[PDB]
Amino acid sequence: HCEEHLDPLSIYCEQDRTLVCGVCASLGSHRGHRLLPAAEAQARLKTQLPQQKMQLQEACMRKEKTVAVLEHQLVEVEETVRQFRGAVGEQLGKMRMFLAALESSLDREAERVRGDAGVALRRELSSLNSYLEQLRQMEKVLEEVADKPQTEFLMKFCLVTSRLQKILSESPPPIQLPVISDDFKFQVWKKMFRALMPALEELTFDPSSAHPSLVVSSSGRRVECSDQKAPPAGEDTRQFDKAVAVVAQQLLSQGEHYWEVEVGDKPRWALGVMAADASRRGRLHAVPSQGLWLLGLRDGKILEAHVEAKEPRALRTPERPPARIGLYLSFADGVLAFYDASNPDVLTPIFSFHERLPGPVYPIFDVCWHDKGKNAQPLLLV
Amino acid sequence: HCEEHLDPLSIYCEQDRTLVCGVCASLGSHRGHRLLPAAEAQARLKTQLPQQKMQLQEACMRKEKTVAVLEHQLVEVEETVRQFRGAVGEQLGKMRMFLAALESSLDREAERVRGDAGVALRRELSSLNSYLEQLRQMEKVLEEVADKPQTEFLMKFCLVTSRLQKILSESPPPIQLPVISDDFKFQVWKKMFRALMPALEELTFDPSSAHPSLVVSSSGRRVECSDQKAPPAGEDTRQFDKAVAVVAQQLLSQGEHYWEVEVGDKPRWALGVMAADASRRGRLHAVPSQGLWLLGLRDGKILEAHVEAKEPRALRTPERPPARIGLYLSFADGVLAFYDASNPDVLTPIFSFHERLPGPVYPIFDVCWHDKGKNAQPLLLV
Ligand SMILES: [Zn+2]
Ligand SMILES: [Zn+2]
Ligand SMILES: [Zn+2]
Ligand SMILES: [Zn+2]
Repeated sequence: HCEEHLDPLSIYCEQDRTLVCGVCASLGSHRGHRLLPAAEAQARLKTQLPQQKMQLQEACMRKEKTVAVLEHQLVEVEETVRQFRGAVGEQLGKMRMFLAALESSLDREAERVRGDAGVALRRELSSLNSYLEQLRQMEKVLEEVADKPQTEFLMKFCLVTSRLQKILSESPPPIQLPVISDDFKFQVWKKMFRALMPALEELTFDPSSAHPSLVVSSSGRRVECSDQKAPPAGEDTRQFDKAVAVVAQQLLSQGEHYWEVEVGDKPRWALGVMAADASRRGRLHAVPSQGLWLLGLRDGKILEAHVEAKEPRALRTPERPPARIGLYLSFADGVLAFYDASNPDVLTPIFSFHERLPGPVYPIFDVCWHDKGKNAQPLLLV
Repeated sequence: HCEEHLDPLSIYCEQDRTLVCGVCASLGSHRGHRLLPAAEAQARLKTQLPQQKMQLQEACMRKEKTVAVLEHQLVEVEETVRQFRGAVGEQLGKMRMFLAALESSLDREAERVRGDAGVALRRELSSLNSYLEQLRQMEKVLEEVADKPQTEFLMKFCLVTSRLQKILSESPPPIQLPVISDDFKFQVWKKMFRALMPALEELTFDPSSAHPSLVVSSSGRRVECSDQKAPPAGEDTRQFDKAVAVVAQQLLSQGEHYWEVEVGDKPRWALGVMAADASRRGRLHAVPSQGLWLLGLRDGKILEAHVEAKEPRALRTPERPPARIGLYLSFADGVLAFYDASNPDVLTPIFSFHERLPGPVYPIFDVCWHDKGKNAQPLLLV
């Protein structure tokens, strides 16, 4: 069955992977090569089948896992796509809607003022029309009196003479016009930069860490400072001895939150933002690298900002002392907002940390000591 | 006909303003009073009518003119109402639509990105599906290989094994995922302060007052400096002798307008406001009382704004040399806007005078002399 040597090729030449016969395995192209039988050949096929099966199935598992991961990250990618589509719509919604609603409100206010003015002026026109009607009727009666029967025409003059003089003595009585201008666009856009702020939030205090220097009352809504007496401190798990302070109960140190408060002008102090990575005792110069950022104020006009560095920083004096501060917190890009809005309709920023040190802070604040009662400004909500 | 003296009442008692008769004027209530003949009384009526006619008609004129003036201011009130509603709509449209156009552009960008990601991963998954189909088809030879004649089943293994190994080995390696974040506040405010721009303006030069030292070309939009020579040419109203400068022909001192310009790197210069109602001769002795305010910079970094007074005012020293400036003009309150936009999507303000000086200005600006060729930088528009 060799077709040239007539032996059924029944020997494997593992040196040459060749099916061979007597002469084919003895000489020719396989003069000194290896010879294997066909029963051992089938046996070795049966022996090497399982590992090749396992290789096939493991490659299939690899590619199946790859496809599954590709489609899973596809659904996650489109989940992010749709979610940010909806979030973008949300942002537009808030801002655009607020602006449009306020504009419609101003439109109805102007319409109401115009309607009131129109009603008043229509009443005035009705009064003057009644005056004119009286004039016309009395003058036609005057024409009659002039050209009516002789004797009584000679008589009747004095009534109308006196009435004319008296109604001339009846003197008719002898304004609020706020029209727009071109600066309104610009100042309204300034007010929109103010209006970037969102709505109110959940507001409750927590007087737990109150060192006996300040005072909190009104169901934990009103907080101010005074000097009742001078008792030493008292400590709890996270309280302090010399660094008087007070916290708020809400603690959601991720995502974004916001609200506004007022402080005003206070004689002298230093305060800032606090994280657990540093010391908490005394009025020492704390290193903001360990989560204690400082900023001191005197004269309601002079601010020195203890830098993320060695010594304090100077701040250029503003054109007006500050009045009110709004706070906004988020942690995706070190989002920290603490800005002054002297009136709640205007806004210019102050500063921010452009470096990204997360340093999870704790909501807790305090102002420096009274020093004979010069440091008593309050705070509330809403 | 007296009913008490039986005399037809024919005497007026002007002493008692009483129409009486003969006996009534002789005795009774007018025993020694004044007497009028009553024929002359009818004559007095006919004679004295016209002046009282004029008085009553003047009262009617007062009423009519008062009503006319009130109604004229009424029509002006409703004209203002409708017109400022329309103007409010004009602003609303401009700003809101502009911003919406940008967000829609971002929407198309997001849709295209989603499509591109889908296309790439669809191509890869289709290739992998073809791979898996090939794997299954090649594995299907299982039945024949297991139960077919001995010899060829012993033989045919090698090249199919090698092809399987190659197609398993050729795995292509691959995240570019720009989803929104919380820095949206800062970057979106940058781009919204960019989108604040109203439309462009008509900008063309006028080389009539060009002192022959520098050169302007590119259809009167590009301007630069060189020194062929410096001869003082024939001079006109707004030409110069040593303080080289050149003006523009356009003068539209009404409405509101805006445009963009570039500055680049220049050694030292000065700028402010100049009007044609004052001098233009020599080294520009500018009178800030007449709307010619000066403000000087040197070293490319230091600017001081000279008021018409003893101490000029300081500007906090900036962090960066200027790149590009945008200008905006309006005439309701001396509205002057000059802000730095290094790239057209970023913007930083400088300052402004809140006072209202109409002061019809002349459009012209200029830099100091070449001074060793350091001041030979060109300028164009956007
Ligand atoms: Zn043979
Ligand atoms: Zn061989
Ligand atoms: Zn009588
Ligand atoms: Zn009398």
